[PDB]
Amino acid sequence: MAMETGLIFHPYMRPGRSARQTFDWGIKSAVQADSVGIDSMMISEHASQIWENIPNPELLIAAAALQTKNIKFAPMAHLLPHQHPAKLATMIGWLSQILEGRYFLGIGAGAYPQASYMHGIRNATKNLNDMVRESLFIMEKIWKREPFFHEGKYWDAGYPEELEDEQHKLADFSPWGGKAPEIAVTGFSYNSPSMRLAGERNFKPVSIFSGLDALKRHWEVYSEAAIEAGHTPDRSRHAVSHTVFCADTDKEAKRLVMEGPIGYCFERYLIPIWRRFGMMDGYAKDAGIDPVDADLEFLVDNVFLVGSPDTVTEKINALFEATGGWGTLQVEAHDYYDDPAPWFQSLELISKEVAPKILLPK
Amino acid sequence: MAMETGLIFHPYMRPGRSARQTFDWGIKSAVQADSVGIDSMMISEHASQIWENIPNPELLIAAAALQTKNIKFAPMAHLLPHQHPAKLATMIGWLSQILEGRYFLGIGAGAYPQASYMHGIRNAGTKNLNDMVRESLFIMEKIWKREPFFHEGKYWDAGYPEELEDEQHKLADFSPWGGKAPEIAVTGFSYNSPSMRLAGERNFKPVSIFSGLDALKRHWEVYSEAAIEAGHTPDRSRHAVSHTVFCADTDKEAKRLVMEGPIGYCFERYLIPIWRRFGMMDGYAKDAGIDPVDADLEFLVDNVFLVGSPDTVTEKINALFEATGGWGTLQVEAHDYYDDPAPWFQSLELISKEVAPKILLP
Ligand SMILES: Cc1cc2nc3c(=O)[nH]c(=O)nc-3n(C[C@H](O)[C@H](O)[C@H](O)COP(=O)(O)O)c2cc1C
Ligand SMILES: Cc1cc2nc3c(=O)[nH]c(=O)nc-3n(C[C@H](O)[C@H](O)[C@H](O)COP(=O)(O)O)c2cc1C
Repeated sequence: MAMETGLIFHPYMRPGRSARQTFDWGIKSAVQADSVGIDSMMISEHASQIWENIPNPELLIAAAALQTKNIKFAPMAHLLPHQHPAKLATMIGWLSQILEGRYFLGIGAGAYPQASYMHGIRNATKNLNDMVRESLFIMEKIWKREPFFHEGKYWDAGYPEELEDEQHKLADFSPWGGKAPEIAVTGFSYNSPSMRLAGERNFKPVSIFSGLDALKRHWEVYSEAAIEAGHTPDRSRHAVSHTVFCADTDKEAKRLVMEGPIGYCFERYLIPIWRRFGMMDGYAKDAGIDPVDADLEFLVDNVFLVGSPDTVTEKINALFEATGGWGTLQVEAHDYYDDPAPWFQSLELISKEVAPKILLPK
Repeated sequence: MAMETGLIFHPYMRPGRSARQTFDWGIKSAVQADSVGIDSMMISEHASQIWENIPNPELLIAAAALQTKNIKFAPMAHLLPHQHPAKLATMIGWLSQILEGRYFLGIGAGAYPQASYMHGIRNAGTKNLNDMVRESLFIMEKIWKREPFFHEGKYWDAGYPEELEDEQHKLADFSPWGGKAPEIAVTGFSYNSPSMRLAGERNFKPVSIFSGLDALKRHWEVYSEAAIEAGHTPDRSRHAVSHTVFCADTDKEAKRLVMEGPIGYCFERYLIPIWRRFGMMDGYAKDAGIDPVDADLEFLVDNVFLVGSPDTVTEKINALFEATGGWGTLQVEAHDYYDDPAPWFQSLELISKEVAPKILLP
């Protein structure tokens, strides 16, 4: 029935944050989210960025695994071109086992050429999408634990035969229940190749909210690819990422956003980038304004899901009418490490008072 | 000063233990060792083994990081041929940062062909594992330095990018704590150890598995000669030596707890048949004047293992020190006491607080 609440931890940590502080904020976020019934926590991967400063989401997932009871974790995404697929497959399976299946897997190519370069991919010639395909092909076969060898374009890998007593046969690091984890992919462009791939393979679709047109287009491409490949598209699997903040009143919610960590990140970091690459055009069209006038207050008033629980509940209901809805509201985590209380109260309000009222039509 | 106490967590988990139980035991082990002043915890890496069932020691280190105050962690060892070196270098630096330098790095080739095969290396003991170790380390040290390069190697492509042409837009810094390579360790097992020679040449930390008096002395001979020849001053206090060690109130109950507990079980079921098949108890047999064919559990408990009361163990260590010159860290092998850890925890407290402080290094 009800739309779930999720957390996406990019993260967006203020420049100057230490690794220990970031890791601490991640574990506290996992524990708090689990405590208020948030369904899932996605954790991103970057080796070359300042704000998005987690190069190994699996370390955080592992650190929070036995400190949580119900929440599911997902790297979003492991960048398949950057790792040996056998090493990655084994880790994925083992971590899935540790979590007793409270796990799913995000895969991706990587959008940052500086980081592609570090991992030996120049002019991001090798093809990152082909690397993704070959890695996944390999990992799926390692999880099956049937012998094979593969001399690939990008990697060599295999699964060995047993040597000629339980203690002497091969380890079993297949994911929980002995099968592949549920796999997810994120889409950003309007006509998303990733959405197409996901429908084709029956993967979990993940969108970053960039306007009504793009959201509709993502589900259009995904469902048609799915039905064509013989799958039944399920809206409840669709996760959509939003900037969301809740407080007792609209006035306090807007103020806390405008004056705190969220407004600070947008003003200092995200807006200049989004403006330079015209990424607020979908927002501008939706609201009828000119992209040149897309500022923090415009976003807070027309884009972000900000207000009292009632105001936020209404805004989500509106989007649902316009789009058809989605399965998980994936709340973007911001740097409240120094001021946890209003952020935790906000998440608690979303998970317990907002999301349960939002019902899926499909 | 005093000889330090260390823990080595291979692990040796009874066949049938789940990934969750293994992970839980590792974290509980790290916390308890920290609480009784154990200096370091080494965690091994295997993808194909049953008893030694941790394919990603860094996950356990990360999970124990914020739960401990003083203990230092090391993967022992990361198998360099199995990972992209840029991905591995980045993880090592970030984890070193999270731990605020309570970290050091074991590297190795890998001694299990079934696991080598998984990672694309056929006919392991064609690609050369030691050459793979060299190229990986060459790359990782340059990534930690954060100076631009690109390397087109025999086994990997990797590099470090130039900054693009505001702090928030500069490259991330995932260099290890203090901006320098971590201290690097290698383990030796064979009599005339190439690993001991390499460690000497490069001023790495030597780690030996105790296999008899002659090998222990040969290890230090090979290491020191390589060290002096390369122009370093060999330091015995950096030498770590792994022993099977159990302490109790009296010699009688210490022996009984070993014979009748997890340690005796692992040795009887798993280790002894292997060691006997590959003549690995010949050094022990030579030492005690018996024939290898007569090496069984009780022989090991009586003449090899460091077992008894605090005084008996202290005297046994002194005899070894007089015979070999000694070592800096007594690396205690962790066994599967997850079901009933009280006598194991007490033993570790006795070793760390009552035994080791009395052993000084000449
Ligand atoms: C604001 C923003 C956030 C993003 N977050 C993620 C993320 O969390 N995980 C991820 O794998 N990719 C992320 N991306 C990159 C896109 O998901 C990537 O381009 C996509 O996988 C490929 O898009 P397409 O196939 O729709 O062209 C993000 C991009 C933007 C602009
Ligand atoms: C009982 C036993 C325990 C071992 N434990 C470890 C270990 O904890 N870490 C490791 O890197 N290698 C371990 N090894 C493998 C040896 O370290 C390996 O032979 C060595 O790295 C290469 O030795 P050499 O260069 O002297 O031939 C172990 C081997 C045996 C037989």
